[PDB]
Amino acid sequence: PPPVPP
Amino acid sequence: KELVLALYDYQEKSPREVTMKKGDILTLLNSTNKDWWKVEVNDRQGFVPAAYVKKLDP
Repeated sequence: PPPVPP
Repeated sequence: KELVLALYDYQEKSPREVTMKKGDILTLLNSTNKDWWKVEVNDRQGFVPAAYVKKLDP
């Protein structure tokens, strides 16, 4: 899975 | 209605975010933010990461 956003 | 597919599970981490499971089909509400897309499932409207969904266009 990708990173979450900030 | 424009639709998006959940590519990965996402757990809500803030008040305006929605939880989805991988495979979920959601209504797209807004895709103007690069990082967060507004979606709709059931009686819920809120945000998920743009990278976790795919637009369902032929």
